Amino acid sequence: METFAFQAEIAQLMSLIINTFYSNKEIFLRELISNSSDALDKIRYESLTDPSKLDSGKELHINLIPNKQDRTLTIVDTGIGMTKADLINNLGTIAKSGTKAFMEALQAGADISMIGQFGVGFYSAYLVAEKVTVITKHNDDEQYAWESSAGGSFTVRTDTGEPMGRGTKVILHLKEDQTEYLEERRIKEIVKKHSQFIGYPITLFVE
Ligand SMILES: O=C1c2ccccc2C2=C(c3nc4ccncc4[nH]3)CCCN12
Repeated sequence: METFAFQAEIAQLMSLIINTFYSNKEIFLRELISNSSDALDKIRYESLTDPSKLDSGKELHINLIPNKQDRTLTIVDTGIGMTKADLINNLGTIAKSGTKAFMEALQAGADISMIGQFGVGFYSAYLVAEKVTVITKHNDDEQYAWESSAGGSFTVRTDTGEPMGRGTKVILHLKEDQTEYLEERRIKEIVKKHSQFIGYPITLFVE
């Protein structure tokens, strides 16, 4: 396990998301589903030039998996996945520029719900989660686990968990008062409101 320090801008955004009083927390799910949809569009588009890009799995889908025992909500997609370089370097660049633009927009009067317009919607996961684990597999790299409970650091390690084939899993270790996001009726409600036109099958798993 390697440990890395978040740069100042992203660290400030994470504290803002964790600390600001904002009741409309449900938007995290729309953001993660839009991210999944964008990752699936990416592998699908690449597959048009190279069909072998789907040798790692032909199915293009999004699964929403709640687990009341573990208090987790997992968003699984079979999209492009992320390499080690994406996790550590490339997305660090995006977190910095995206946070700076979002922070400026917020000062002007924009809402926390507009986060996805700044390419950092992934960080809305901290509205409901005390810890976020990202398990990912890109065709050109190994399976990795990125993890952060904020506090200024994140970790990256090669993942020894169940082999995924290709894609990303965002595991949300929910805050104690955010367990409504494990309830079937609640997830179904959010998906219908914000994600009804996503061009991939969204399967809401039950327990
Ligand atoms: O989906 C997104 C995403 C979307 C937008 C921005 C960053 C991320 C992002 C990650 C990330 N933020 C970082 C911050 C600093 N240095 C390395 C970093 N890597 C890793 C997990 C997935 N992720």
